[PDB]
Amino acid sequence: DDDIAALVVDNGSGMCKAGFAGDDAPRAVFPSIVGRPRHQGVMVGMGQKDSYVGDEAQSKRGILTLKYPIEHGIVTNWDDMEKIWHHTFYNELRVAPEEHPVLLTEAPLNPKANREKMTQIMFETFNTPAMYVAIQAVLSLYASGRTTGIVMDSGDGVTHTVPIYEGYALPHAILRLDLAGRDLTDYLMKILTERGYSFTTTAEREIVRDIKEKLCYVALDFEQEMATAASSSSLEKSYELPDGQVITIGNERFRCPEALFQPSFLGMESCGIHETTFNSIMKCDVDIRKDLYANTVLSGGTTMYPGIADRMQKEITALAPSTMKIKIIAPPERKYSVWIGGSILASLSTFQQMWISKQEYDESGPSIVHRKCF
Amino acid sequence: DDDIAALVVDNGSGMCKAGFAGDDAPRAVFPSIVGRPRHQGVMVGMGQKDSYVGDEAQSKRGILTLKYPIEHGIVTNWDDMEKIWHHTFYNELRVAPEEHPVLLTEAPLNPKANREKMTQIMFETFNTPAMYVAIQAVLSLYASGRTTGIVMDSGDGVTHTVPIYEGYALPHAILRLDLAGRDLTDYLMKILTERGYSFTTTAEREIVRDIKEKLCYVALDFEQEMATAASSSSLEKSYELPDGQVITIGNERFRCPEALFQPSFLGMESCGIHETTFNSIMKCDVDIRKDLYANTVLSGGTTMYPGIADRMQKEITALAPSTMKIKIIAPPERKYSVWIGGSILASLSTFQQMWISKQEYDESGPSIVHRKCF
Amino acid sequence: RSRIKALADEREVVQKKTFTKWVNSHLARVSCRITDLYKDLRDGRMLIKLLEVLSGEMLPKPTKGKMRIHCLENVDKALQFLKEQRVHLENMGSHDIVDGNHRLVLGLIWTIILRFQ
Amino acid sequence: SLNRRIQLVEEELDRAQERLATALQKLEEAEKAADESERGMKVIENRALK
Amino acid sequence: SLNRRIQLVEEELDRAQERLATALQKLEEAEKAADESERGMKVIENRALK
Amino acid sequence: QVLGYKDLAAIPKDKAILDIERPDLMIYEPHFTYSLLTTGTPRTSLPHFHHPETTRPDSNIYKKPPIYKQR
Ligand SMILES: Nc1ncnc2c1ncn2[C@@H]1O[C@H](COP(=O)(O)OP(=O)(O)O)[C@@H](O)[C@H]1O
Ligand SMILES: Nc1ncnc2c1ncn2[C@@H]1O[C@H](COP(=O)(O)OP(=O)(O)O)[C@@H](O)[C@H]1O
Repeated sequence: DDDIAALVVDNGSGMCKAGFAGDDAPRAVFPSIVGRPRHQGVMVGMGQKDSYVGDEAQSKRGILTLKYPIEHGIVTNWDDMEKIWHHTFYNELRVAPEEHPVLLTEAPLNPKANREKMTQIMFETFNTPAMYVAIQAVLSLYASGRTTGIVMDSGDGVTHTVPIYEGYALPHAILRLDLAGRDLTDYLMKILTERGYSFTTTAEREIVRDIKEKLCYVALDFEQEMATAASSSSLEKSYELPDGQVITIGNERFRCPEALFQPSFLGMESCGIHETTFNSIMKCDVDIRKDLYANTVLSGGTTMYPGIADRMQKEITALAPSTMKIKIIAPPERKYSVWIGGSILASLSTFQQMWISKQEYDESGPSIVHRKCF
Repeated sequence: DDDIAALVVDNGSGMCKAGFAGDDAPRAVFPSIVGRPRHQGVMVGMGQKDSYVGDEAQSKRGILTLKYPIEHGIVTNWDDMEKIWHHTFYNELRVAPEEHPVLLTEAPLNPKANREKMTQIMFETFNTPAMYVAIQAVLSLYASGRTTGIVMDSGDGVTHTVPIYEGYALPHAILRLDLAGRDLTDYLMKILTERGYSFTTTAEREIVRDIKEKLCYVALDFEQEMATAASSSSLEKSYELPDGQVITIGNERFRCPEALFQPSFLGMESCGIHETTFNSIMKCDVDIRKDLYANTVLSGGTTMYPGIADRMQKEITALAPSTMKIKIIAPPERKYSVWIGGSILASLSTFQQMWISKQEYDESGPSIVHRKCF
Repeated sequence: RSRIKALADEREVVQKKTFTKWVNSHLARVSCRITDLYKDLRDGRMLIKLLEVLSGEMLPKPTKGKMRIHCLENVDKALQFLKEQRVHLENMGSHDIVDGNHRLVLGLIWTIILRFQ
Repeated sequence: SLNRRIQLVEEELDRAQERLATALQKLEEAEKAADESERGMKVIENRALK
Repeated sequence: SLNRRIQLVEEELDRAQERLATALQKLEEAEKAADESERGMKVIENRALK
Repeated sequence: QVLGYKDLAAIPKDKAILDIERPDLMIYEPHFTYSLLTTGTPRTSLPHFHHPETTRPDSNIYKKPPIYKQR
């Protein structure tokens, strides 16, 4: 065996994951933030750390200003991304980047300057021998185990749907929506003010994200759920803040995820995720719709709410003709699916011809990634 | 004619104002302070009085503990607010409360319970025929006389900006910041200790508030103002305490209002008021930003400092693209503008179908205010 | 069994063994030896000795104190010399070494290994 | 000498109390996991019969 | 008086230690019960899936 | 790269993903423990507040008496 397996790096807006090719699991999973101290520090002899990256930034949220380098799938600031990649390579994996190829993922519809700068940074600074760029939903379909279906990926930055039939992707039916978990977090921060709880700064935003992850679910019938919540207090949960205070949310629990299906709550005019999937299906041809109906795959951390699969199945069945069969397939491991199939893509013997070599980059500049990738 | 003027009551964090609908100016203006004695009473034979309300508390503040029933736009002590409203109705206006309708204002984002309590006390304890709860920024836009614009209102307890285009408000762009004149007074106390003056008790809080009202201004350029104040003693003023001592305010005249633009002085992470207005404008749609730039409206007493409009215009002009007009509209009578809006709101012919009747309250409880009020 | 943690830990133990064997191989030149990589790097003296042996260049005196901030000083001196030798380190602090973060101390040892030889 | 004895006894006792507290909270997590798994068991079995 | 403190703190330490021990034993038996429950869940899952 | 690069860094021998058949029926960490401490729905827009009611069209609301005086 050649081994020398390529590093698989999944860089999204929410969390960064990294591991070795051919493994069932990523080795390192950590939030993608960069923090800097904001208070004047007076302790001489105390060690000075300029910035905090990763989990130890999350452990010291009190005296830091947390910044996200990736917003809606676009790398806004590049020095923070360089720091994140350096910490991923040298501290979390303990590998030398010169000895391995790497495989990165991105959203379908992104500015090409993002991809060009990513390739240029990965070659010039880290001296990788080869690197590849892929689309996350294709790797999700790899990890699902079928060659035909429609992938509805929803990360923390962007939610996109692609159809693939027999290994052929239709780019004119690819749909991208800028509704994701960060908008839900901001909406939760807004609607938590009604009960008197106030959260403003970034550490409180992380606490609100924890509240959203712990206590949220999607209602099957929204109006009847609202009537039930208003009638009695049978749906109420209590969360404990890091300072010992106990808050009660109650009615809000199913109101935060409902903004996924009704974007009019946030002021957007766009349709929900179910209508986006339906329109992406009907943008395809006639005969392939029956197969795409039976292979709808969910992915991403945003699709981890309880009861989302039944709601999506009901909405699609309401939208679709009655005689067809709707089957929403949702793995219990969708949260890592974008990583998993990527490892499979690095395990293939054919894929060794798909790497962008150092010689090709030197010969053709940083624009070779448009011809080589997708 | 059987048309009775409805009372307009503006209840803010600092002062309470009250008058009749259709009038040019409020009849009564008095501070919202409830005081109680803190010493031994030995002169037996004098009358005993448990609580001091309004200007009576301010005249005898030397022997009282002054408490504000409303802090940060949220009322906490309900019996003190009952005393304030009752003194407004019976001693400052001398009207029967059960004859006239009333109109009340509040901050945009607040705990949901307050409105309900504000209904329940008003219908039951005072037996008014009808009432309505409005939002202060909309009434400021009424008083400005224009249908479209962006209103920034900063009182003694809260700051909020709303955009309104052609009468349609955008609720997802409404911004609330918890920075106001109370924190500026506290920061003035904290920076006045440098010169050697000590102010601790609540009477000293009133004295420091008076000093801030008389001898403060906003510098157009902060660094040049600091350099000029360090270069010579031309930028110095003198104040006389009620004891008869003389203090020299010196450098601290413009450092206190500068905290409105750089909230890092107070330890807050949030941005300044100018960036708040700019972010509220950029959160709106593309086609209405040009009209929102030309119609910026200032409001509230906290915006009363000299040199505030020039600094606001310069900062927003620096932030905005260099093509469009930046016009800051600040009426001279801005401190009362919210109340003036109320006088226009209760005089419209169509507003008589907007009152919340006692019959509807009896039918649907105190939760009717969420359905019938914005 | 939280398979992420299992894979990370089984890589972790073997890398710790190999790193401490290499560290003992260089640290046997002077009459020094470590038995646990985690506890012995808290004081900051062993790092200074290893850095002096590998670089062949002298270092400032460690402070002979048993306080917490004395340990912080002793670690910070070694990290300051590493910053003087063009070695680039993100989020690498003295308190991270003192309280004993596993990933950060392993990354530090790996960085010295890749920088010097 | 006995005053020197006091403080180390107290410190050891405090550490033991901390270990006991973290053990208790782990215990309550385990019990909640158990009964949640129980009704999940029941509903899945019901679907199988249907 | 200071001997009297020594006596009371010794009582407290001994009781706290053995309470910690019984908490650990309860933890262990609950954990292995959870393992039995999870195989039961998995096998009825697989039957329904087929 | 003493002892070789590949021996210093414990790069895995084998591909564990190749052993499993269906990645869909996989869970890394076993379960989730939480302890307390027809037709489709049409889209809905937010209500207005500038007019009293739309209960009956072609109605002149200025002719109607005020609500509070109806006793
Ligand atoms: N258990 C959970 N339940 C509900 N939402 C979750 C859960 N875990 C994570 N999330 C949401 O998913 C987001 C993480 O998505 P993720 O898949 O990591 O994005 P990406 O990997 O594309 O960067 C978080 O912002 C969080 O809001
Ligand atoms: N002429 C002035 N110059 C500077 N500051 C003022 C002036 N008048 C009032 N203020 C400040 O404004 C505050 C009063 O705000 P106000 O407009 O009464 O809010 P609200 O009406 O919501 O109670 C006072 O605390 C005072 O500090």
